[PDB]
Amino acid sequence: GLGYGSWEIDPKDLTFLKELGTGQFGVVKYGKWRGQYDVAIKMIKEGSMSEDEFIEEAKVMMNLSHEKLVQLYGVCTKQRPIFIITEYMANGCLLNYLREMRHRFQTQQLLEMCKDVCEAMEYLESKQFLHRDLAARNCLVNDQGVVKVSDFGLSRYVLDDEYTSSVGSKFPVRWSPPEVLMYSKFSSKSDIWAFGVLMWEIYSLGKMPYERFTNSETAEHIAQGLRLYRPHLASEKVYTIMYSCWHEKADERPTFKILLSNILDVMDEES
Ligand SMILES: *CCC(=O)N1C[C@@H]2C[C@H]1CN2c1ccc(C(N)=O)c(Oc2ccc(Oc3ccccc3)cc2)n1
Repeated sequence: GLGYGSWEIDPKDLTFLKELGTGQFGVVKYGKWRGQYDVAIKMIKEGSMSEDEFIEEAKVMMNLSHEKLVQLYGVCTKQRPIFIITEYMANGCLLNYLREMRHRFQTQQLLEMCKDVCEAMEYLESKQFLHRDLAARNCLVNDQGVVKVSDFGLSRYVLDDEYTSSVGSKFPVRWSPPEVLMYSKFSSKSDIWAFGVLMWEIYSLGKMPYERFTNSETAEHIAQGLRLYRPHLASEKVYTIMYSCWHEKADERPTFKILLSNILDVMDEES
């Protein structure tokens, strides 16, 4: 009411129920809004974020809307540091879900997870919005088994320098094309490279990419023109789609619209 804009939530309307995860970035909890509506609540650690820049960007993020993209409900900012409030995802992080061997996945279930992520990325590309850190650790799973894309654009507002340039000890070297590692050249085509590495994580049941190499050794392998090889659960046609994302020339890599068409054609033939 009085005092709050359309992007602002009053924290007095929240009830807290159970913890969901905890890290250097903060803690995440399950709760209710005005008694009845399921939410997740991310509590940002003091000193970790450029907060006034993030609040201006949240206004734009509120107007993004797609079934396969995690929905932002609003932010709490009158009491630094802030809360970020989103839709609830009961089955948690995609990386941990893939590593549970009890699920005994069929290959048709693995291809449907790839299609969910590709639809979300086609929508972001149509709005000229870059992810900048796409990976299995940044996707979530709901009560019905549907995968959605999370943490979109968030790396722009993080203050710890070990995470922010190619040299840093926490930069995503294993998800980066040659022109990022050599020159810091980010574009639509660096998100396309990262999507190919995510398909390799899904078909490998959550293995670390380049599993016997350090970050330093991975950067050298890539610059010399060498690549990941075929997971045992991927057919020849599926491997051809992930490999097309890794061309040395950025301009010869596909768009997200073309990748979606390739994935639907293989679903029809392998059905
Ligand atoms: C493998 C990663 C992992 O273990 N995580 C990610 C975070 C912390 C821990 C579990 N987890 C998590 C679980 C469930 C939810 C949920 N919605 O039910 C969740 O919710 C989030 C995630 C990210 C947020 O921040 C954000 C910023 C920008 C754009 C979108 C979202 C907010 C809530 N996290």
